[PDB]
Amino acid sequence: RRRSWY
Amino acid sequence: SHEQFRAALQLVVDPGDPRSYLDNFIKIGEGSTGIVCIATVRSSGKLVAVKKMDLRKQQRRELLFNEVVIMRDYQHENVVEMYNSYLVGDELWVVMEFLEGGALTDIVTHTRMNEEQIAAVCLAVLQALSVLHAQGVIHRDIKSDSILLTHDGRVKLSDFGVCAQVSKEVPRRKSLVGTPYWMAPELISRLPYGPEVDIWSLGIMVIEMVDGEPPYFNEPPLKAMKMIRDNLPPRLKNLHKVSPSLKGFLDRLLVRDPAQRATAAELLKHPFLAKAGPPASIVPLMRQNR
Repeated sequence: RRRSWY
Repeated sequence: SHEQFRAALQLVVDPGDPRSYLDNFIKIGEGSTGIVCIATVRSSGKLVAVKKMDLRKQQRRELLFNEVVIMRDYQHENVVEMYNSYLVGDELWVVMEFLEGGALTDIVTHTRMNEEQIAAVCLAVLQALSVLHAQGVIHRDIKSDSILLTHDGRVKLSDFGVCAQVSKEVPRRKSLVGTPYWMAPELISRLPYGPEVDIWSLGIMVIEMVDGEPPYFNEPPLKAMKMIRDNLPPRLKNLHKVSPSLKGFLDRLLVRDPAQRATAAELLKHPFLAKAGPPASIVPLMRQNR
């Protein structure tokens, strides 16, 4: 998965 | 509360609605903060890009200010220029430069890059970072998806929505931010950290550029982080496929101890960048030329 935390 | 936050952005964004001078919005992408559209400047016929971010959909809405800080304060040959920002309903819109060559991701997942091309990418990224780092800005989401290309192969850093600033009063950041496979070990360990995290993240992107994928990509995000945090630095799946100039370069980047990792500014002097070709060398890699 290429999705980012913030 | 949401209304409260709308009111705050309004004080900070440009007045009006860019729908009044743009036609033909066409969605071309997503990131984590929202969507990206192409639009047509009615009067010129030129293409610009438009980042739309729904306020109601952010984990941390206050990071949306990062977009304004950068526009206002850090603009540079290897950073995507932002032109103007607006509040349109419940959305923040950033009208910015359109990188018509797309993301590095599409290249890395469909062709092989030679070391001339790899080195040109790194050189361009490091020029961006050495300047940003010099002013206390840490991007915190370096990966191929954040690297965008012009039609003629110029390389620009993008997507600042989760960046932070350090300085003498705030020498370190602490927040858990980024994309799992790319996160530095000390940031997964919840240690305070500085610009060193972009350098590690860039190493992972070097491995993307070589293997097509970051390491432990076949593991779910949480297992990957544990292994990033607990294990020896991740290895190239194909070491016989990088010159020892590339292997040496990477060994300065994937360093566990953040105090021993090279900085952007040192890395600009690394012999491996001597191989960097002109932007024109990147051009054949794009979907429209393959």
